Amino acid sequence: MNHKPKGTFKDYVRDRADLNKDKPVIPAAALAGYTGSGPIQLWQFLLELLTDKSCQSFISWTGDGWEFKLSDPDEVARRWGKRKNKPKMNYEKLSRGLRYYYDKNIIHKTAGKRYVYRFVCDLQSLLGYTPEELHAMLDVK
Amino acid sequence: MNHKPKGTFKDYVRDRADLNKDKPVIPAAALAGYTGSGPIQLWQFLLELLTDKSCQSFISWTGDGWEFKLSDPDEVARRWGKRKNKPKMNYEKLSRGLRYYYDKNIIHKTAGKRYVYRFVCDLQSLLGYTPEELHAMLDVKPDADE
Repeated sequence: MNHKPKGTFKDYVRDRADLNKDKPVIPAAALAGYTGSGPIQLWQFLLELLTDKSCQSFISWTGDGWEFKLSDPDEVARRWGKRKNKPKMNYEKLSRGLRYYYDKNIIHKTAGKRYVYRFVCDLQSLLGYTPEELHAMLDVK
Repeated sequence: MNHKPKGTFKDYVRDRADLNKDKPVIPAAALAGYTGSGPIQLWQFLLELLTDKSCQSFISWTGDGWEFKLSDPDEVARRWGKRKNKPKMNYEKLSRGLRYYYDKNIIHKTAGKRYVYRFVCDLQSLLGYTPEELHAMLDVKPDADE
């Protein structure tokens, strides 16, 4: 409905694409649609970030199966808040959300480490991808 | 976390792709991010549907500039409701949202027709696409001459 001194939407999309954004292997919205889970849930959002090459500086696979690390916990929480429109979201609430998945055997925390968790549900059968395959697509060593 | 008797997520994505779904030229979420509108707005959602090849059976460009038509008003409303978690969304409520855009000069309704509207804001400068370019990309067949 209006233009800025510099940069159209086409430019915006191209610039983000060049930064490897907007192409997660496992988009949360699509995954929620596939499972009919309704509104996006935290574990699905984490999978989207983990399969989005542009997010590797703040959340990444460790290379061991479905183990991952929140390199920058605050940034993960900020993005979750933005996606769900929850401005009060912070690491505190994020971590509580992660601990909630323990009992449900969806995500577990790695002992002896900090900020390292692991999906423990059968994502291979759900997604159709092995961790090794995703690591390869995302250049994880 | 679990498997269904048929089809993994990878298969689900592939099958939707073969139906020309999930690749709108103008994704609403992206446009909201670009414009800094926060939540998706109805006008942005309509642009998404209009640039999504798989939605042409219920909403499409007429071929006249930024004019479009709702072939299935309820389906447009149903999808809008799903995107905003408003299950009661119907054309009655959607049209109320469309009339709102009138005085805002965002979308006007074509006189003489019932389900035909037209974006009247400068989308060329905003999007970086001319209507002809988008029509070409979406294989649009105008209703006027054809």
